[PDB]
Amino acid sequence: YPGGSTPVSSAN
Amino acid sequence: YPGGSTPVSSAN
Amino acid sequence: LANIKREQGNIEEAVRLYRKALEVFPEFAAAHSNLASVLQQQGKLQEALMHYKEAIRISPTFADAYSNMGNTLKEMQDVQGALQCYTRAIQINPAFADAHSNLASIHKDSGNIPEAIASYRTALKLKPDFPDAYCNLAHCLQIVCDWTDYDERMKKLVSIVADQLEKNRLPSVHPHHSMLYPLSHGFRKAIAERHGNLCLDKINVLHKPPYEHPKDLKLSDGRLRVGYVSSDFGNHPTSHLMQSIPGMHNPDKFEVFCYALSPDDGTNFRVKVMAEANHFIDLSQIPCNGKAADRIHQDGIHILVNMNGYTKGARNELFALRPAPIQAMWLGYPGTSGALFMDYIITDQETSPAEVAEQYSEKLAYMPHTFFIGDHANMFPHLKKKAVIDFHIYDNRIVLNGIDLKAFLDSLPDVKIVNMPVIPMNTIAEAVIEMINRGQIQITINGFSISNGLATTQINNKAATGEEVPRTIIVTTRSQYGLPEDAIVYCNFNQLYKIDPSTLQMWANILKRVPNSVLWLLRFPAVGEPNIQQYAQNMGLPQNRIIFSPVAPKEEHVRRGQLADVCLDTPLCNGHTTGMDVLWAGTPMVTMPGETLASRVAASQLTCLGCLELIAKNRQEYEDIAVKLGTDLEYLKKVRGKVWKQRISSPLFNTKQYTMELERLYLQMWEHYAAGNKPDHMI
Amino acid sequence: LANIKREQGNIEEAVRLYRKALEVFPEFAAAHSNLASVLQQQGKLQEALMHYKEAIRISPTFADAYSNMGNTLKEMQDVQGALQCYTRAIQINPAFADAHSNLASIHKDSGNIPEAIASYRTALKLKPDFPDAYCNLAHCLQIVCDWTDYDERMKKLVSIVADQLEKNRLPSVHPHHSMLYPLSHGFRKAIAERHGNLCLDKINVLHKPPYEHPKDLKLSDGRLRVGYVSSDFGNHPTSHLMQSIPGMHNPDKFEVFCYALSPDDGTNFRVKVMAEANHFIDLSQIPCNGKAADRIHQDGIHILVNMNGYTKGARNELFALRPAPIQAMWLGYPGTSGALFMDYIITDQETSPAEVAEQYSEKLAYMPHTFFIGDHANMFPHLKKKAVIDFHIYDNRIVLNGIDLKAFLDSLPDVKIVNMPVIPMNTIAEAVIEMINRGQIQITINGFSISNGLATTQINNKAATGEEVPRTIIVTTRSQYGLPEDAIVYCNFNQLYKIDPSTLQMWANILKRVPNSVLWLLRFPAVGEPNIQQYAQNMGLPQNRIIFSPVAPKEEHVRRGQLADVCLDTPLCNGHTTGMDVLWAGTPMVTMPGETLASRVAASQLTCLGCLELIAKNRQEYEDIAVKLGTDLEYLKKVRGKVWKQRISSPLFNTKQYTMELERLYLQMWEHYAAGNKPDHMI
Ligand SMILES: O=c1ccn([C@@H]2O[C@H](COP(=O)(O)OP(=O)(O)O)[C@@H](O)[C@H]2O)c(=O)[nH]1
Ligand SMILES: O=c1ccn([C@@H]2O[C@H](COP(=O)(O)OP(=O)(O)O)[C@@H](O)[C@H]2O)c(=O)[nH]1
Ligand SMILES: *[C@@H]1O[C@H](CO)[C@@H](O)[C@H](O)[C@H]1NC(=O)/C=C/CCl
Ligand SMILES: *[C@@H]1O[C@H](CO)[C@@H](O)[C@H](O)[C@H]1NC(=O)/C=C/CCl
Repeated sequence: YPGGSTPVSSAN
Repeated sequence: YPGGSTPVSSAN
Repeated sequence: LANIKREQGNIEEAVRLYRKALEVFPEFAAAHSNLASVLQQQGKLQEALMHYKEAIRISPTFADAYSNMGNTLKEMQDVQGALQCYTRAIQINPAFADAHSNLASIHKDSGNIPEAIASYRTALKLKPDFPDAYCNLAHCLQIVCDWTDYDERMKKLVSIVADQLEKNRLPSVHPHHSMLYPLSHGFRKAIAERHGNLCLDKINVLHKPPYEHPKDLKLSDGRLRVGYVSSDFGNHPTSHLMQSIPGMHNPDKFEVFCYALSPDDGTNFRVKVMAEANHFIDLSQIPCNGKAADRIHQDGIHILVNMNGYTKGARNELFALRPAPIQAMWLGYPGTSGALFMDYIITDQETSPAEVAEQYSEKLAYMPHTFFIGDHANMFPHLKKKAVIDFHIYDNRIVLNGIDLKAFLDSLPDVKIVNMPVIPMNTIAEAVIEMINRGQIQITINGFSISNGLATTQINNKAATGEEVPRTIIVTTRSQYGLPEDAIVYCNFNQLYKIDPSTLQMWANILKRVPNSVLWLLRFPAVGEPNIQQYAQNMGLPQNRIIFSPVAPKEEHVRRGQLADVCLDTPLCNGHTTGMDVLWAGTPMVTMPGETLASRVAASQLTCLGCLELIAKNRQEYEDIAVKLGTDLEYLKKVRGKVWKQRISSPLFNTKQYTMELERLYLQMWEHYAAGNKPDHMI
Repeated sequence: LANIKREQGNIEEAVRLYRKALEVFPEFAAAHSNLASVLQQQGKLQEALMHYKEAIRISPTFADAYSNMGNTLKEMQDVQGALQCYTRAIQINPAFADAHSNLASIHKDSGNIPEAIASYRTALKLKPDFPDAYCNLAHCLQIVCDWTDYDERMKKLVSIVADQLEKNRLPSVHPHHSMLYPLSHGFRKAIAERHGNLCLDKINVLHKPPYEHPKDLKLSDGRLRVGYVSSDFGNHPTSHLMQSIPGMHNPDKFEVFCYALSPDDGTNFRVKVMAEANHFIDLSQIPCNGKAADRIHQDGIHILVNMNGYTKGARNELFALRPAPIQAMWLGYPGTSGALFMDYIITDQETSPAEVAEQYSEKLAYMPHTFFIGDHANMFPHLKKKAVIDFHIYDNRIVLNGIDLKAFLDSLPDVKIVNMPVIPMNTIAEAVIEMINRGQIQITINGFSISNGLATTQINNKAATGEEVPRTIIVTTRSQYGLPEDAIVYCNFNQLYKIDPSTLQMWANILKRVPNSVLWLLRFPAVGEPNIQQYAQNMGLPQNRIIFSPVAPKEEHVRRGQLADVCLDTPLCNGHTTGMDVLWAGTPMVTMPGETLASRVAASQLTCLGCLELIAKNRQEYEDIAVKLGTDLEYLKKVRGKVWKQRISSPLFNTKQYTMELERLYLQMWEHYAAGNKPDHMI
């Protein structure tokens, strides 16, 4: 999010 | 350097 | 040696011959460069980098060496170094397609999707038959909802995969992305199998024996040893789903081992799994896959659980080694491994019906309700109850939540109950509305603190990420998000890449049926927004019918779903973690289960919740469900009340019950093997 | 309010009125956005970000709010977030110059200089009168030695600065960059004064009283309290220069306080200053400048030392607060602060001759030899002695260094002494040459390990960065760098931005006089290389006369200077740390001292070393010195032998003597103030 980070699932 | 980092003096 | 170059597949053999080529002729740039490229495939990054530099020393304008060096630098996480090398390769040869494509991927990784798009296009201009570049471009276009030539793209993707799979090459479509594209199940499965194959090949070169596995429970005083392996014990969706599970395992029957593939990120998520697991092992410290698999073996694991599949931070090399007798895919990866080394996929009837066992290379192992679980009850208990302000009565315009909400309510001269407490428009209610209109951070009413839901990171930054429960009363309102006070809010909070032209068309249809309504989407990423808005307008919908907000911190994101009336799930790939998020807020989700596991998770959630009237069999149904919930206001009230009460009474968010079922299934798997049977379907 | 917008300079006043504007009219996008911009100037980043988001909520296509939000994100170090905002601003308005310029600076920060150049050009196309963009472009062009329209650029820079300084605005040329451009000393000083002014203005808004300062040494049991303030206690040139100084201070007379502005980076540099300072205080934990200055005050500091000036990580706000009675610039910043709050600059006669006291706003405080110091003797003692292999005798073709070199030499059947040990071409010598030709990492001779100088990070990564002394014998050779066995090597190891067209012309002249010779430069950054090579060729010099190597790890960089014959210093801005590096290797440096402190440091080093024959009075001399050292081989041997012996016998690398002189000067400053005088020149 603006201001930090939103970790999500994503490819290797 | 390629592989890590070479810290240097630089502007604020 | 043109030979060594040819030993494609026999890695240590190629290595040994390039060495010999340099024994004959020391001053051989190409041999240095090739030797580096294979040392890099073996993970010897520093040695690789040294020989690339030797190659460049001999041939200062060797473009290809610089471009390959940049890849090595990128593996070492020297990202700027990588950029310098790619850029240099392109300066030397501005028609070097691979260098442009390498540069583009650096841009994609930093989320600069327009710059990535432009560089993948340059690569494609220079080399029109370039699969890795086309497929990566296709993923970028997906991420930003760029649907230019959409249908051709899909066919072009299917074809590349067909070409590749025939030719035995590892395909240019990543298995995790394969669910977004209209490939056959055989194609998807085969893409996954290929990636699983590359894991065997990387570990076969260490010529390890098989491990021999425990056959009784005796060495472990009668306890099943379960190992959970994950790069995401930390601030990650995986921990937001399962962080309570290790500590709820019955210590009389199970001994829990958590194998972290990532270093400690300092968050309470990592703290909790560290504290509550019987054993916690940081495999991020043990980079060699042989050693790490050895550790697993000598811990005596009976069931090893793969929480990654093909996601960031995976080390499926460890599963390829078979350090354990039963090996199951669990929750982090919404698809098949395709890999012979994984025995089971923990799933369910609704998600993976026995009809489609063929999508999967693994055997199906069913949890009785959904295989999905969420830590919402523990992370967000302040959302269990709420109150409203009345400015006749809406549940989702001005909301208050807080651990101490009840005592706040009790300090008020007048409150009515409908169960839902309502605050009437007195001084208190105006002081609240005023705080919000002004963008003020908080106020005190009767000694309690009343917080602006927008300002949580200023008040308590650990409460914002979900690492702590908030200790103030938080106010959430439709005007904080520009949402209309007097109309239906449909929401979807997923990354934009989940949307496709058909899905946006269905939503458009629904918004045209429901004139007094808006669709609430996120800037996920913001560069997707003018595309969606452009496509909506060409579908004949005004500017103001789609409202965007920024991505929020975890707690605000879950709290704000209370403001919506209905969530419209993405049928392409559903909300997974985000489906649990929306349901915890009491917001009904409309979904249309597809063919893939990823297209079916929300229907499984909703079945576990007991809301079968929310599951569509086709597009017409999905629209009709959604129009019905935005026009039949009494039926919306019923369905909302059903969601609000069943998030608690149903199994969905019940981590203890989930863990006990999980345990019952681990034992079924164990007993079926103890008695020398091989993996088969568990029901 | 168009008012609040106008309160330019009265920050809290503007704030209070934008608040009131939102008290009248809550739904006011522009007021949210302006309120955010001023909250950001006050350092309230989270609050700023909240109001930018409010502004965008009201006006979804408010380009200017997104572009300002991106700046805030960049201050919070959310770099990808920043990119998303700038890109979004440019999508909404592709003619928004500031957004393009903001994007360019994101590219410059990641070292993607060509992408930065292209975006600053777009900004300049859209808005031709844009000083910040032109000046930043000028710095990018500098970094990569892009000299297109060089002379116009310089005049264009001088003019912008003239315009700005008249108009009282803070200039678009950074004071640290101001030494590269042919500005007057009055201009340079005034640029610095402006930046110093902005520090007062940011601290004036906290309306603190003056601090009152100690006047005797009594509270401190007779000890002068010295505070060293730096963002660079860590892996940084500053620590590579002075990390021994705190622990060598006489504890009977001095009490040393180190104020770190950066968190702990995990390196032995930080460890050493932490362990050896009497007190170590992590101001990176105390972000408010008022509190941090308070701490300094209550420690009782008599002399506070500013090690940053206008460099990354500075907090000159603390010096603006005057927490101490004597405040001196020390070693990290090669120029004047221009700031009334700094009393002294610790310098010397050669660097800052009393003639030019006007360049400086501070009083000159002289160390007796050079104010420059280096921790080389402590970091790199393996370079104190060396041996050669003979393949008649060169000191700089095949070199060995090692703590245990002497005992290795003693294990050999035949070695001659010339003092310099020479190894003859036997099996041993061929085993060595073979290891290098093959790119092998190391071999064992007689039980000792003999390491390839190229592979230090594989053997001991702490030895490579200079955090540990190497524990093997290292071999360094000209063929590792493609340098010729049979010709003069001239070197310069500075960042390329230090070179200008006149300097490269002088070098070119020298290489044409000395046909049997090469200039050895670094890829610092690699994207500067084809420019230099292009300019060299237009000066009439073949491809092979300039050899590039990559930047090396600290220890390899210092060790490899032994392979050169002569270093050609950059007269624009000299080697500082890098001048000490080259001298420690025993390599003579030719220099031409200019007008600025930065142009004069190498001549001060060389004077301290006792090599006055290496200092040129003009360009003709510089060439003649350099040609002389590449052709008169006996005089090269003499000058090299003089450098090799005086790095030890002279004061240059003598940290204990340096610290004692420094102490003698601190006391001179103190006594001159104890007796109520105000700052004046110390000699
Ligand atoms: O404004 C938001 C929207 C989403 N999320 C979180 O972002 C992640 C999205 O991850 P992913 O795309 O993998 O979710 P899934 O595919 O599981 O639904 C989830 O943890 C959400 O809880 C968030 O914190 N703030
Ligand atoms: O190949 C190299 C060349 C330089 N350096 C180091 O890089 C830094 C360059 O910093 P800066 O430009 O500030 O040096 P200065 O201006 O002081 O000479 C110095 O510490 C050098 O020791 C390095 O480690 N490897
Ligand atoms: C991301 O996050 C959760 C927990 O790790 C996992 O259950 C969920 O399946 C996953 N969502 C996706 O991977 C979407 C993929 C389409 Cl490329
Ligand atoms: C960088 O590093 C050292 C130690 O901090 C300092 O002494 C030296 O003066 C500095 N060099 C430069 O700042 C060059 C500037 C031209 Cl922009």
